[PDB]
Amino acid sequence: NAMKKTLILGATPETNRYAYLAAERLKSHGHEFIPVGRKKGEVLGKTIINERPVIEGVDTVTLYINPQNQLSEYNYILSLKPKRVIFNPGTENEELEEILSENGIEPVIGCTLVMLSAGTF
Repeated sequence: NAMKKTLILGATPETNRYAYLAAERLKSHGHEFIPVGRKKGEVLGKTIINERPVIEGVDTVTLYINPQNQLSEYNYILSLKPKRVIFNPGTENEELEEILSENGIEPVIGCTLVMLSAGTF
């Protein structure tokens, strides 16, 4: 499948964390990744964006923040108007899924890593 501009929400420099693993797989697959979150640092050469700039052309938001922490991000996710939002394990949030799909954004429950391997990313 095609290259997709992918924003990682919950990006972290900690190499054992799934948001880091995702950046590595996205990158090695050739997707442009954009690291956004509250943690300070750099992920594979990119400063993690600690503000919330409205970046144009995001295809996929891939979520690595827990449902409690998502509350403060709903309107930001909406303002990005992505084609798809991925709920990785432990981020599932039925309210946010409905709000997305209501607004014509496809919620997808799966693991970004599995999806890249399976060919369904």
